[PDB]
Amino acid sequence: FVALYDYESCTETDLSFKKGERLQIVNNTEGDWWLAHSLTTGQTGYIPSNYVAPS
Amino acid sequence: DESCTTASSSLAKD
Amino acid sequence: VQLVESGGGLVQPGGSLRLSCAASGFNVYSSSIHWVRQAPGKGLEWVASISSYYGYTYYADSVKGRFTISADTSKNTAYLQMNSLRAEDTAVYYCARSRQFWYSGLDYWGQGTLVTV
Amino acid sequence: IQMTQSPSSLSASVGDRVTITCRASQSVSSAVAWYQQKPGKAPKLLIYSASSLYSGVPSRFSGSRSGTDFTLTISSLQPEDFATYYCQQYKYVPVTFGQGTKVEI
Amino acid sequence: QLQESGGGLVQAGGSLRLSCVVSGFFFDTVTMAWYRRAPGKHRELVASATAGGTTTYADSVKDRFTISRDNAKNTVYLQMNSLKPEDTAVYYCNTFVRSLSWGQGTQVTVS
Amino acid sequence: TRVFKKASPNGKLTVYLGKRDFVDHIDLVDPVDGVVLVDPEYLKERRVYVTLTVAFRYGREDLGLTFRKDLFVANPLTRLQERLIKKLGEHAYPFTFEICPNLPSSVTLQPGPEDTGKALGVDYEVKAFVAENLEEKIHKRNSVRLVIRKVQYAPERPGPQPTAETTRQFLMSDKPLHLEASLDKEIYYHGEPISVNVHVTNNTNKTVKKIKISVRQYADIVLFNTAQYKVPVAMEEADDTVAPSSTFSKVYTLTPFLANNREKRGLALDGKLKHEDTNLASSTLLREGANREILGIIVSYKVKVKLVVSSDVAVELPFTLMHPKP
Repeated sequence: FVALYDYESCTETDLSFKKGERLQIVNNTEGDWWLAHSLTTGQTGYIPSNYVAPS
Repeated sequence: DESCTTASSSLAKD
Repeated sequence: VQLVESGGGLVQPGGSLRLSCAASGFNVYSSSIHWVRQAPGKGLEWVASISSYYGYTYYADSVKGRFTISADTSKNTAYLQMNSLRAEDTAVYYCARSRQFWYSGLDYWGQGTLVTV
Repeated sequence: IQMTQSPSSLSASVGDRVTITCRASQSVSSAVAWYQQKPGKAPKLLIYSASSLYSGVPSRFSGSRSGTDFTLTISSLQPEDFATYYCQQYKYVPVTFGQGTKVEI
Repeated sequence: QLQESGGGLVQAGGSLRLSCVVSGFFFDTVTMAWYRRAPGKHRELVASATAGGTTTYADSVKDRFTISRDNAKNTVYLQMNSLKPEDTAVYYCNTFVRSLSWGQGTQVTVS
Repeated sequence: TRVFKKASPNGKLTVYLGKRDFVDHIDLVDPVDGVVLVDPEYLKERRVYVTLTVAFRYGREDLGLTFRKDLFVANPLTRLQERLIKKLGEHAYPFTFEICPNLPSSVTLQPGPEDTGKALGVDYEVKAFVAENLEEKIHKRNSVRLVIRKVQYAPERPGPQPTAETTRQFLMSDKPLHLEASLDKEIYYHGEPISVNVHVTNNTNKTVKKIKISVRQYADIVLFNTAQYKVPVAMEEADDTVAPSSTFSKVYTLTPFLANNREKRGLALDGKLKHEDTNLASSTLLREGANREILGIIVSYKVKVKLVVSSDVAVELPFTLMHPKP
């Protein structure tokens, strides 16, 4: 749900988010990379699951 | 058994 | 820009000698100073070298226990003490240098210092 | 590492082509250099990597590699190129030079 | 280790049987292949043989060469028939993925 | 021309790479192209994968800390890739990774006498394996692990000459004490001496005892709440006294190197392929307004000048330490 650390994407398929961003994890949730879209900006992209904090 | 040693090989001019 | 050296001469069959190679233009920490000897009428042979950036010294099996290479960064000079020479050490000694970073081929060579044992 | 050099002596006129081979005992990668030493003077660098020309060397000198068979070729012998050539490998710490090749006229 | 045999001198019409035994490696399932290198040329592939018997040949040696594989004695054989001067080269053995050290192959010269 | 190859322990896999050092131009980063050679009878009911990862390590045993990215490719062709396809055969499957221009550069922290295992820092590793599917475990025997690096080189156009001056006015002294300093140039290569030109004019009634000049390295680790570590690399101390109402001027020379700093823990060195000897870490070139990405250690160098007034006067002169472009 909530993001840890910061990510910047060089690819259009990946969304870039800052710390504390409220990412909604949409049904695609398998693999090392999850597909999600931000609740405060509204673009859809793939994020590394390595830093996403629940609750 | 451990890893192998990193080697090299030829390559054609074109 | 150039290398100079002095110290060669006539040595007793089991005496000692020291050769100093003064370097001008090159910085000691940015290059590696080598010593190469050429016996009269034969090919080239590598005897010692220094890597003053890392502090390492390498020798050859023929002179491992006798020669001692060291450098003085204040005067940008490298020495080569020969503690106990034998009769087959008679040669011409060339002081060479090479790029310290990503190269090991001698490109600047000094003159020769004949050493007769 | 043994670095056997052949031939030990040539005889080529002015304006001809010569080729000097130097074969390493074991794999040495592309770490081979070539030197030129006119009698009485210090050696001068010619080709530092396997086939990379050193600054100041004319364009006729060239190098090549095929496995462990390094070759130095002169495409034209102007009368100022008659000297002795050595092949050196610098991959391992006991750096070894070639036996020595002489060019006559 | 990797050393080959079977090299020699033949006319245009003879036959040889190259072979090699590998020590320190086991090819009970690896696909072993024979490589050749014409003088002054890069190394090519000549034949291949999987553990199951599925063998593939290069187009220039089709219907002539035949690669045998003795898994029990840990040996691969290449048998050459109806040679031609174009088949003059030095032959090596290795895995299909060129994983082992190359070593020194055997020389075949055809008049 | 040659290529780099590594073979699998079981002899059914091989990875071919054009080069190991991939330069990082600020505009774009050199792509990681290659090809994988696989046994004909190995893909009977399986698929071959290629994985490139970048990790930041700060732990000894996973107490151990590591945070990493996994970039996953499951197998327009470049010139090298089509040459490799022509040479190896039909059973070679090409892969290409275009890593982002902004990403940590290969930097490994110097290990102390107590540390064991992999050295702390940032490194890249190319991995290729054959598996029935993702969930199947892959042993170290059935995969090829190879280490690549990302490097930068000195800029073509040098910057302005560094300079920094300050004034300190003491309590019982009317006139102030003036200090100035200036490096010879901005971009310095590895091993090239640094010549600081110190010029101090004292008009006060307090003398100056010693002048201390030191070259410092600022390893900025952004994961630890932007904690900054500074360790001296070269020190030059002189007893250059300047009397009151008098002027002084001298030129000092320094040269940072590794033969003296081997005993320092936490130094920053250039990336290593394995346990090896490598020089001091080169400065990182950052794009304008670059975001602080979490993976990575940013290193910068600064020269300090200090006068020990008989209360101390100091300045800092930033500069750049990078390898020349070949």
